[PDB]
Amino acid sequence: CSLPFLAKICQKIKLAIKNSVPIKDVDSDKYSIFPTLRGYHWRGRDCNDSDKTVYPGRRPDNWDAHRDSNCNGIWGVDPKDGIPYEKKFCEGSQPRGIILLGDAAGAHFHIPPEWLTVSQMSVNSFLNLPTAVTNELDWPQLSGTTGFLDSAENSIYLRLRKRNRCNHRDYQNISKNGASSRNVKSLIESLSRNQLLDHPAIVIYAMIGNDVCNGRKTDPVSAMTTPEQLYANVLKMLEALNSHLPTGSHVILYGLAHGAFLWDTLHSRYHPLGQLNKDVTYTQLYSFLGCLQVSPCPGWMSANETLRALTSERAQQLSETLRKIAASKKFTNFNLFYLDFAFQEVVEEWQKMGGQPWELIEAVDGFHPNEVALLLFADQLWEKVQRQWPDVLGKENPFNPQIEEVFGDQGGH
Amino acid sequence: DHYTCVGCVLVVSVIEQLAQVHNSTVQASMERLCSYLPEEWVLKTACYMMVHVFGADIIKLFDKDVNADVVCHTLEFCKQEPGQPLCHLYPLPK
Ligand SMILES: *O[C@H]1[C@H](O)[C@@H](NC(=O)C[C@@H](CCCCCCCCCCC)OC(=O)CCCCCCCCCCCCC)[C@H](OC[C@H]2O[C@H](*)[C@H](NC(=O)C[C@H](O)CCCCCCCCCCC)[C@@H](OC(=O)C[C@H](O)CCCCCCCCCCC)[C@@H]2O)O[C@@H]1CO[C@]1(C(=O)O)C[C@@H](O)[C@@H](O)[C@@H]([C@H](O)CO)O1
Ligand SMILES: *[C@@H]1O[C@H](CO[C@@H]2O[C@@H](C)[C@@H](O)[C@@H](O)[C@@H]2O)[C@@H](O[C@@H]2O[C@H](CO)[C@@H](O)[C@H](O)[C@H]2NC(C)=O)[C@H](O)[C@H]1NC(C)=O
Ligand SMILES: *[C@@H]1O[C@H](CO)[C@@H](O[C@@H]2O[C@H](CO)[C@@H](O)[C@H](O)[C@H]2NC(C)=O)[C@H](O)[C@H]1NC(C)=O
Ligand SMILES: *[C@@H]1O[C@H](CO[C@@H]2O[C@@H](C)[C@@H](O)[C@@H](O)[C@@H]2O)[C@@H](O)[C@H](O)[C@H]1NC(C)=O
Ligand SMILES: CCCCCCCCCCCCCC(=O)O
Ligand SMILES: [Ca+2]
Ligand SMILES: [Ca+2]
Ligand SMILES: [Ca+2]
Repeated sequence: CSLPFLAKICQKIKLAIKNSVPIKDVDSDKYSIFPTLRGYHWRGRDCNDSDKTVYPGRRPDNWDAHRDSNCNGIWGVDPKDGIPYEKKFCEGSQPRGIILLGDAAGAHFHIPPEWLTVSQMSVNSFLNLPTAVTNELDWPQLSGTTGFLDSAENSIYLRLRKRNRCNHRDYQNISKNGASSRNVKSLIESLSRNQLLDHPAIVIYAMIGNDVCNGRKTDPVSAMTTPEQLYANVLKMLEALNSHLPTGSHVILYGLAHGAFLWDTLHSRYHPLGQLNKDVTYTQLYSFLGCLQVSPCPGWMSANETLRALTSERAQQLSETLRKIAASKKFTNFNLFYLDFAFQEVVEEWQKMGGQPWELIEAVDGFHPNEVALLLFADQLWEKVQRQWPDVLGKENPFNPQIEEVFGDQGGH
Repeated sequence: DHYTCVGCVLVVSVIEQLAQVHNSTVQASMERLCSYLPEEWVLKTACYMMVHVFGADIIKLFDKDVNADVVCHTLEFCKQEPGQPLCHLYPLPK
């Protein structure tokens, strides 16, 4: 990238990444007809990419008598009574979208172990490589909050769609691998919601590790976000959200991860690259990446158990700061809730299904929750919110069967 | 630099382990690896091109069987940076 003509190309690419909006977006409404490059793997597919006033989550102009302005597949008029279908079937159902402000776990970062495990490698092992790369090695379309494809327990979005079919396609995964409270402001800008013209939304803020997982070149403890910084960062983010979200929205602050689980579970187990000759464990992976100063979480991926404990203590302190914000600060356009990171519940749910805890962590990176873990976290969030704050999720739409009868798959995803 | 080291160790690891499971040379496993890439993106073509043009020149640097850490340090993909410890993923002999 140092060559002069080639560098102007490199700068342009990085610029597309960082803005976190689809590259294929003719009307610039941040929704795409193409899946990757921040396309409809990440947000609802644009049912008209030639019209910035047609996109998922919109309130339906004229009740969508003439066209499907919010891409939920419901539109037209019932010739029988002259009533628009979306008024008949959705008026009063309180639709809402789901928006994730998250990190690599929320984007569902995953390197296929098939790319690195020769014992099973074949012509089929790399067919997914171009999709994965142009999705920044994330798989939002299979994630726990916004997934909509056949899971390799289903996603928050699909549960919302099941509760009220009018929510079809109203998902947005605004997650970035390196996101934390320190940079969530750039994500707020890539979000799509008009406070007056769109449906309300559930926004989950789930930065579960990066505020304690920096420090790749210094004492990690000195690099971690402090409670005062996070308080300020999140407050400013919430104030910004208050100007985007329609009245009747809901914001959930999710606590940080129990990252000590990683070393405890994996330090003696073999990495995929170590399986053939039984010569690489996660201990060596963690040392290797740390030595190269590219560790994704030096504080928790350490053999120094004092460092791990300090990292966990900061994580708990930052989670208590989120809980304090939710208990003490109020915003006109949304209700605000805090939820703890449901570590014990997920691990117990998994063990009762016959699982082993090491099966919950991405095999290649030894860091992120994997697809199963993410759907278990989604299940625990759904049930807990349903039990405590059922208003957040809304009522079941009694006209879901009518919607299905008249509109079928509602245009698919 | 710290990324090229990681990427080199990953790629060389796969090449070496793929050779091991087939009792093959490194040239044969490199070609086998390209064989597995998808046609899209000119990956398989770029791969094959890379292997034929430079492969042998790279293998000829080695009169001994050595692991991926050694290969990648020799090719200067893993450099010993001033003030930083030597990095390696696999066990050291002795
Ligand atoms: O320029 C910016 C940097 O790019 C940016 N770094 C990135 O964000 C990290 C990227 C770099 C990608 C390099 C490799 C590219 C090739 C990928 C294509 C795949 C080809 C197949 O990395 C990634 O995000 C992960 C990529 C892993 C790729 C592995 C592929 C394996 C496939 C095997 C193929 C074999 C075939 C046979 C930098 O950001 C600063 C920090 O920001 C936070 C970020 N943290 C997160 O992203 C953490 C998140 O949870 C993701 C963790 C992923 C861990 C993967 C482990 C894999 C182990 C594999 C087994 C051994 C930090 O990043 C890291 O934590 C990521 C980690 O370090 C990477 C580990 C392994 C790399 C392997 C490379 C393999 C190469 C391909 C092999 C062929 C970031 O450090 O920021 C700079 C710009 O910066 C600054 C600025 O200049 O202004 C300065 C900063 O200090 C900072 O201040 C910010 C400011 O704050 C902004 O305001 O900006
Ligand atoms: C997607 O929308 C385009 C554009 O819609 C027109 O322009 C918008 C900005 C808005 O003003 C809409 O009300 C307009 O209908 C549609 O393209 C137009 O379609 C009509 C035929 O119904 C035709 O008169 C125009 O020539 C078309 N093109 C333009 C540039 O106006 C298009 O049909 C929509 N696609 C789908 C699948 O519904
Ligand atoms: C375990 O990690 C901790 C935290 O990084 C280390 O504590 C630091 O020790 C160095 C001295 O070598 C000082 O720079 C800091 O004052 C310490 N940090 C804190 C927060 O007290 C500790 O040295 C590590 N232990 C081992 C055996 O490596
Ligand atoms: C091949 O090499 C064998 C030793 O390697 C082991 O067995 C082979 C089949 C692979 O699975 C490899 O990964 C193992 O480490 C020898 O036993 C055998 O004699 C060799 N084959 C020939 C034809 O010489
Ligand atoms: C014998 C084969 C040698 C293997 C070479 C693979 C090198 C991978 C380089 C990784 C890319 C680094 C990206 C970056 O610098 O940002
Ligand atoms: Ca669009
Ligand atoms: Ca549109
Ligand atoms: Ca509609």
